[PDB]
Amino acid sequence: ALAKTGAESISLLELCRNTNRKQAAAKFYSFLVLKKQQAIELTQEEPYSDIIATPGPRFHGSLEVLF
Amino acid sequence: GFLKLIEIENFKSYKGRQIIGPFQRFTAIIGPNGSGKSNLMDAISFVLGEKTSNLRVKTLRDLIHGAPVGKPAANRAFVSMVYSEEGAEDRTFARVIVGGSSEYKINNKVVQLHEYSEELEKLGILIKARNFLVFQGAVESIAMKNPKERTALFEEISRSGELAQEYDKRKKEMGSGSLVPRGSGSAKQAFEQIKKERFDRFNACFESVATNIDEIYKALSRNSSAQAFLGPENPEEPYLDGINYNCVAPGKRFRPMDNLSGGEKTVAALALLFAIHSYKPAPFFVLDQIDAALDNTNIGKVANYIKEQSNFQAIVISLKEEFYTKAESLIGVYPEQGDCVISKVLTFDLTKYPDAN
Ligand SMILES: Nc1ncnc2c1ncn2[C@@H]1O[C@H](COP(=O)(O)OP(=O)(O)O)[C@@H](O)[C@H]1O
Repeated sequence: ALAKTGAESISLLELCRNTNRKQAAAKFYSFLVLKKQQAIELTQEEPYSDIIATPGPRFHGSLEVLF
Repeated sequence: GFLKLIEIENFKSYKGRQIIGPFQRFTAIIGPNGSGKSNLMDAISFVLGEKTSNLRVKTLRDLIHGAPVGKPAANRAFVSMVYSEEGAEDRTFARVIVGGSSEYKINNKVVQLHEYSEELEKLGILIKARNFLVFQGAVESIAMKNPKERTALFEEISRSGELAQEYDKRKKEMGSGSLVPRGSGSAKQAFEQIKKERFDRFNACFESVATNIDEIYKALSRNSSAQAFLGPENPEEPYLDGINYNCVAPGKRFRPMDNLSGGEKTVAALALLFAIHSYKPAPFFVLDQIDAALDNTNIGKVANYIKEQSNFQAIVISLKEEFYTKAESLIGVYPEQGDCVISKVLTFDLTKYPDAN
């Protein structure tokens, strides 16, 4: 459990590479839910730019699944 | 034309200044419960002239972010719509809360509400008929409305209702209200003339909508066995009584209308909405959770109708991935923590991904 390290940020557009529309939409919606739960912070530089997640102020489990 | 984007500043949960969009021809607004989707619907209504009483507040200043907890974030707020048209410069319509009252602006020039409404009407946006906006929990009521209330909608859109007061006056002057009405001469002719004027105005709109609705209800149903009928209870004076609306669902036997499912009522309501558009086109529709009662088959048929038409733009709020994954882009609403809940948005382009496997 300790060896499941992660990154400083997650790119939504990178996560959605080689996904279909329904899968990509579900990942986008998951970012909204994680933000509501304060599990992540979100930044988007411009409309329709990449959306970048960084760790939020609340812990969250199963983040290796969600990413 | 079309709604290019909305700009919102300190309106309900939308703290700060935020760009909503830009919109594509078919855009869906999505997000978890409590994020601010209903406040965004209110912002659209607000910039399109909605009266304060229909915006879930007692007074206008309560629309400023933070007001419902006694911590208003500013002494002003606004919502602005950027309206675009091929061959024309963008036109910005804004409603600003200043001094506890509304100030209306077109391209940053202050106008009175009368002129604001008149300019919106030239674009196909009718701030009284409001035939371009369907609220959450309301789509079924369009199909099951009282026939007399359907007539009122047609009198507003057709402007026949502007003649109703004079019609009533001349009808009484002719003898209506007496035990034996004795119409003759000038008074009877004056009534017959206003009756004809009201009939002609009403029918110019109604006959167009009634003759186009069947093809649209079929095209929504994507099936030639579906049928839709609009008819006046009073053929001689259609504006005087109700407008009947009956349908035969596709591949089904006839049922009254009230025995239909929520989904079937929804499709019938959309056919009427789009049949009105065929007579007086609106630039965009804002549809709030119209898919609530639709099964997956009807969700696909409705989305395909929008996409094979998006002569209008569609902005939908949806909780159902089966519907929102058919849009070109998503506007995602999320909450930020604070004294009041703050809403912010993200934008995501679905057209970059194959809708397949
Ligand atoms: N003027 C306001 N200032 C701050 N927050 C507001 C204001 N008006 C409404 N809200 C907040 O917006 C929240 C509701 O957002 P809502 O649009 O109903 O979520 P959703 O429709 O996505 O489920 C409430 O917590 C409510 O207090």
